[PDB]
Amino acid sequence: SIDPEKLRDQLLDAFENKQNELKSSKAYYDAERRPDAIGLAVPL
Amino acid sequence: GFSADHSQIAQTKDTMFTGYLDPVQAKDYFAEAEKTSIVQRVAQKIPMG
Amino acid sequence: SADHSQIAQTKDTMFTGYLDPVQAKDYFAEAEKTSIVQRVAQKIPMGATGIVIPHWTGDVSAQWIGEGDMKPITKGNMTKRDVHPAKIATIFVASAETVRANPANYLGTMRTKVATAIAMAFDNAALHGTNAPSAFQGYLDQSNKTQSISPNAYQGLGVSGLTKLVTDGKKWTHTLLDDTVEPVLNGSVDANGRPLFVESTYESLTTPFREGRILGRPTILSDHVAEGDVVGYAGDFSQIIWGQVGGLSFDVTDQATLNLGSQESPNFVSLWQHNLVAVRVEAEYGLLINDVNAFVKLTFDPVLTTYALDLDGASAGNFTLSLDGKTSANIAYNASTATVKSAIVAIDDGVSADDVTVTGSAGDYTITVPGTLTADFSGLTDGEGASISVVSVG
Repeated sequence: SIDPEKLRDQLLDAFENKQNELKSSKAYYDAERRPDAIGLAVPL
Repeated sequence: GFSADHSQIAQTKDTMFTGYLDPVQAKDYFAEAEKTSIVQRVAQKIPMG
Repeated sequence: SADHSQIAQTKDTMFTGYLDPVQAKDYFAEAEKTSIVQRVAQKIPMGATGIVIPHWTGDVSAQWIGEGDMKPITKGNMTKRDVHPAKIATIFVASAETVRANPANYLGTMRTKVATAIAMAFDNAALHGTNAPSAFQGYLDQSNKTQSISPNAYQGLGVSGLTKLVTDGKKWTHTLLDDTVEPVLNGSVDANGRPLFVESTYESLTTPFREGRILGRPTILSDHVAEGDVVGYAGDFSQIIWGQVGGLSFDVTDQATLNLGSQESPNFVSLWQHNLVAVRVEAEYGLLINDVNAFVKLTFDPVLTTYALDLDGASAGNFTLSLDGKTSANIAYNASTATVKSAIVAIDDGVSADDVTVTGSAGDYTITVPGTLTADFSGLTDGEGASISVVSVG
């Protein structure tokens, strides 16, 4: 068996770290300010 | 008893039978089980790179 | 890289003629030398553990008795001897593009050449003992017996040589001969000058030179059996056993590191960084000769024999030398070089003070003599571990 209140917290921390990958894919399908898109010749 | 390789009697201890009647290899009946981390059991795991 | 190095193949001088109208394989190279002992000794199963050979030995016996005489008691006996394998190995190295090119099929040819060298090293270790690993027990030249065959082979083998075996109670089952023996068989003649070993009008090759038997015993021929002054053997080849733990086991790398120098003074080269391929080869033979005295060495004309006599640790009593079975008077372990010479020439037959030679200090003698020499050390009252061996032709 496994502790379900442990599983709650353990999976919740697994999910909440995973979301950071997903933000890097969201930022292409809707246009966030990607850092690599900035055209370097434009003055600051 | 009689001498370690007596001149008139055959015995299990005689030099003549070395390489026969060898003791059998057993398992370790006193295998102390491996220790394992307590810190990795109590502390909260996080992802890493 | 380290171009034209003695230790690696790199488009060195050899490949100056390559990838042009070169004349095939050449018409002059001899075939690869086969092993010899591997076709006359029985192959015995060998594990990486080595093996134990048991042996009976006990002089168990019975007695005649009268009626009502109480019956005697007896005990048998046994003993054991161990045999171990030993490794033989080599490495060879070439530039990776040399391996892609494979000029003159060199990386293929090399695998045949190392196999021949490894086979030859086993036969040299068995016959003459030249570099034998400490695990090999006995070699054929270590025999205390010799025979000449020069005037004709028939008297040499079938009469004199066989006498020197059966007098020791050891039998003759095979004979092994080098190609250089062919003139003394072709020259083996009766008093009229007819050859013994070939029939009239002389078309056929001489009988033993077709691997025909001599006086019942098979003949084994070779192109490389001869060494020093010995041209072949006669004896009980059932007394030899050999094994091989596994095959020649070629292995290869583009990525390891080699020491081109020595353990005492290294010279490392990376195979990866200099872009070289290396091949690793090993085999794991093993050998036992039950009794090296069971063989007559054959010699192309008469020779002396020389022996090392070892009395290490001898501290009390006397030792007895014997020539062709005739015992000397006993000798002290502390006796002079000239005392030993005077004792051996005091054997009642054939010996002389001008043909026999003795050299070295007390207890460490070297004896040079026209015959088979044997020793009894049982008159040493303390300091066992004394020994005798042949060491060369005289």
